[PDB]
Amino acid sequence: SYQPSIIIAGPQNSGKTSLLTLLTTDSVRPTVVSQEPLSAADYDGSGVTLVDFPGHVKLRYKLSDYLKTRAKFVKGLIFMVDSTVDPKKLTTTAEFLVDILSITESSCENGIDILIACNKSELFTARPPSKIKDALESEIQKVIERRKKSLNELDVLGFKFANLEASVVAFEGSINKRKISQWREWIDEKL
Amino acid sequence: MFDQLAVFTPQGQVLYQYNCLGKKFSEIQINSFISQLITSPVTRKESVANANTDGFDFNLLTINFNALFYLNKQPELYFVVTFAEQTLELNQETQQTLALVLKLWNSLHLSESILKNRQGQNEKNKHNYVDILQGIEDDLKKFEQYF
Ligand SMILES: Nc1nc2c(ncn2[C@@H]2O[C@H](COP(=O)(O)OP(=O)(O)OP(=O)(O)O)[C@@H](O)[C@H]2O)c(=O)[nH]1
Ligand SMILES: [Mg+2]
Ligand SMILES: [Mg+2]
Repeated sequence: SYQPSIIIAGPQNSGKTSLLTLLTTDSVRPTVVSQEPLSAADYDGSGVTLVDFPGHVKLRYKLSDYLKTRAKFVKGLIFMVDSTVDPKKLTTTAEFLVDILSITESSCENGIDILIACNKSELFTARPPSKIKDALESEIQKVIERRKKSLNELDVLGFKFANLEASVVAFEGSINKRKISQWREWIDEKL
Repeated sequence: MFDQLAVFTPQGQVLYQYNCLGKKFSEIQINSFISQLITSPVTRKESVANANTDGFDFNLLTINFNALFYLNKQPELYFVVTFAEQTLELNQETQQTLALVLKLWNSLHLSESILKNRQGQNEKNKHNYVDILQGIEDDLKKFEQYF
């Protein structure tokens, strides 16, 4: 048996350690690049652990190993992105997300629910959450085709988020402005 | 003179930061150091342990600025000093600056306090959480005030 948990994952610079800090201290504080996961056990007395995994390419195995051992006890996964990233430059982010989904959809009967947390909403060049989600979906189809063509030279999953067993929702937020109410509602559902 | 001083956990939570020219602190500089360290783990070649380190073992990387750091074991903490191109004089200044910081840190029993605050329920906050800045807030402002 393990304790239920909710996972925070996604690319470097997205705001994962910043969110766990806000959720656990009610404050916004300086952070730098993470090398190990940050955990909050028995969050708000709910029995659920919150865990933030580093985003650096060379450390992705920490999240993969955790899902192989514990996926049946995971109540939800938050995939965080910086909303200002050019939606025509999402290849590396889409590879990360499709690698997560291959594991979550196959290791559980009904998959694991996903929140795409589109952070930094107060910035001028922040893109809308429905546009980010649509862009990621398109790029994941291209990643799967590239990997199929190379193999001739992901069967649990053209690609559409709606056709997954788990639910996938995208909402904006701003940690710096303390404006994350839709993310906090999603968390309160999964607790 | 050196450039910046930073103290942080392996999770990226910052306990203390200082910029020598009063400039806005640059997380970007510290992050270029950390990401290089992940990509290229240390060997014998980066090691620095001499008289100027007060017998502490440090490691020194060049990021294409320099970064001299110590990794505390209990609890896990990074202490890093950044500076410009190496000279004899600057490698001495930085090495003595870092050994000083550690001696002053350990004199204020900051490492011991962090370990104590993690034990049991008494320092938990309203989210049932032990915040690493919990109950070391006053010791930290004293550490500040010797700079
Ligand atoms: N403008 C703005 N910046 C933010 C916001 N939230 C976090 N940041 C900044 O984004 C940067 C990265 O935040 P982190 O929490 O350290 O990023 P991370 O996702 O944990 O990154 P890794 O540890 O490298 O995987 C920091 O400089 C934060 O201060 C926000 O709402 N708006
Ligand atoms: Mg982090
Ligand atoms: Mg569906």
